[PDB]
Amino acid sequence: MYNLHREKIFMSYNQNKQYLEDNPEIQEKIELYGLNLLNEVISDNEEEIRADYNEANFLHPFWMNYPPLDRGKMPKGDQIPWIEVGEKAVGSKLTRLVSQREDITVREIGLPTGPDERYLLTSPTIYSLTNGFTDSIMMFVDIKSVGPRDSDYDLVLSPNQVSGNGDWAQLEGGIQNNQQTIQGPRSSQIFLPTIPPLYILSDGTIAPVVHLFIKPIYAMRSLTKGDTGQSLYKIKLASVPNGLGLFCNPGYAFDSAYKFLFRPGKDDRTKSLLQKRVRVDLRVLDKIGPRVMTIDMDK
Amino acid sequence: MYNLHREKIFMSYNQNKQYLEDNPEIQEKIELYGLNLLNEVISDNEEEIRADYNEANFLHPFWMNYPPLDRGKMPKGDQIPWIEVGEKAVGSKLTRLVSQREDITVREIGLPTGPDERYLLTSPTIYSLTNGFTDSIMMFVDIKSVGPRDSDYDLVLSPNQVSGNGDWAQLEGGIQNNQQTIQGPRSSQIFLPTIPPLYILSDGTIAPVVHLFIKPIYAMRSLTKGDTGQSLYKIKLASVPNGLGLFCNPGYAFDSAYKFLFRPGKDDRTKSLLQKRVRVDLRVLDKIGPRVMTIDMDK
DNA sequence: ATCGCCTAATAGGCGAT
DNA sequence: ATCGCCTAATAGGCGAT
Ligand SMILES: [Ca+2]
Ligand SMILES: [Ca+2]
Ligand SMILES: [Ca+2]
Ligand SMILES: [Ca+2]
Ligand SMILES: [Ca+2]
Ligand SMILES: [Ca+2]
Ligand SMILES: [Ca+2]
Ligand SMILES: [Ca+2]
Repeated sequence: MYNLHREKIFMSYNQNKQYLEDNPEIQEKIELYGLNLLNEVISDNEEEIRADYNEANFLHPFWMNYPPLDRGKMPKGDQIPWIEVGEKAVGSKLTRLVSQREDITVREIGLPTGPDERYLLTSPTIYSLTNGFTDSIMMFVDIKSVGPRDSDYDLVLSPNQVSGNGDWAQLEGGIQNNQQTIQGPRSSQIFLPTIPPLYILSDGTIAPVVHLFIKPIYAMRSLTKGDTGQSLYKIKLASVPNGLGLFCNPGYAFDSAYKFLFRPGKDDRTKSLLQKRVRVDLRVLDKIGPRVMTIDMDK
Repeated sequence: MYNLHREKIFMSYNQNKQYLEDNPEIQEKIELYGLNLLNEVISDNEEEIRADYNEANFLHPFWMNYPPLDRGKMPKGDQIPWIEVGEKAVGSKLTRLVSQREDITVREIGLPTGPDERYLLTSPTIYSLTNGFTDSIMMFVDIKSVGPRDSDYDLVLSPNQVSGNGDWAQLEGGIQNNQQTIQGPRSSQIFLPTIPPLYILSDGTIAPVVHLFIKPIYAMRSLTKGDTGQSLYKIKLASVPNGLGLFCNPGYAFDSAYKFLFRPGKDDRTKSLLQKRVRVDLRVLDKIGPRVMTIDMDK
């Protein structure tokens, strides 16, 4: 199966990736389109999102005796691992609501690695936006929840959540991304993205990758004497440029105007030097364009 | 938030769980309804499921240099960890298709633990089926993929994927399941389900839990000289009774007619004695009713 | 057939500096 | 503020018996 459509994918990928790389504005258009599409959907279904999210706390009796156990160094002991509440009540719910949009068609293309949510989003809006280049994009959305004890202004991303330059030299070969040296104010690390900047499906469909991050932020009610629960406080939305934009054109990752866009992640010295996660600073990403947004969900 | 609707949930849960327990046929009806609903949907969208699944192999060049690394004891070295392909192309796709059914409404109720897919499925069909008892159920669906080198006739389930008796003695307390001693032909282990047999939402909604397992089975093409890829071969569907049916009425877990329905799982002697996974033998589960089905997807 | 040996990959709370 | 210390929970391939 590996070789059946390989030549056609190879030829199309290389011709199309060059075009994308030389015309960064097209990718930026569809990336902002994806971002604003999530913002719209969260806005149009705010009560539902908050209700199904916060419902986890009301269902407390059903899981109180079997909560996810604490993990990490020195847990304070008053928080409940809230990872899956944001993943389902926010992340999965959004995937369904996006597909219910009148003009949008969703296709779950099989891939062995990647973010929480992945799907080919096809729509006539993308066709005009890209002036006929394509009518589809590969949505790569990952939910990153935090409480009042972690930073609400960063993103810690795994290699499988970032795309690179994706050179594909020879046919019998494949896409390869260059290692990147992340230099922060005090430390540095290597970061190697594993995702290609775009995909070409076996039927010739051109699917530039659009990386979106949804960051639900909960409040710890217990921080207030005798109150209980971890309620939906806000949701940050962030668009991270695909690999061509980050490392090729306009090369945001190397622009002095945006120093420390990337910084060392949370992986410890026991992790493989090539699988370490990287941080993206939302305060800097906020300067390269209308890439970040905050929605108040505490109402 | 923990106490705001607690009394109402408590009162309703206990009255409703007693009714469910004493009328096992209602739960069996909705459980078989959920099973047959997935069978219908897989059947009505077979080309799409197989196409988006198998597409992962055609996209080989895009991930060949960054495949999920091998894990476990003595990997042969010719297989690619295929976990996420089945999760998305089959599991996530089904959740969307079920919600697109005319008469079905889906709600992603937040929960901190549980299976791959979870959602409140509401429909008038459930209302007549349960003769007015309720119009909703909590779908608990987990995707379990296997290749030609693991058994296509079992399921290895985590505590968070099985419900128990769910006694809830006192209000300020919560649901609790009894530990179960799993006795297999050569070994034995404890198994402690963490999920309640039903949920009551803060608005009084009665949501009996319906546990469904989707088992995509891929073929290893490479097992045939020079061919490549891991293609969709079959999909097994299995309905596992909720906790009331397993351990209370009719108590399938303790019925001599179904010896070894459950058996020790895959967790090693280094795992907490209370978090060990348990196996469910599909060949036995197949005897307690029309709980198991096989769909040929290799066409 | 039984069953458990064995490890990749994801996640974010929280302290140390 | 920076950044990495630290561990729960999920998963199924495959050998050992
Ligand atoms: Ca605690
Ligand atoms: Ca639509
Ligand atoms: Ca994830
Ligand atoms: Ca995530
Ligand atoms: Ca290999
Ligand atoms: Ca519907
Ligand atoms: Ca899972
Ligand atoms: Ca699963």
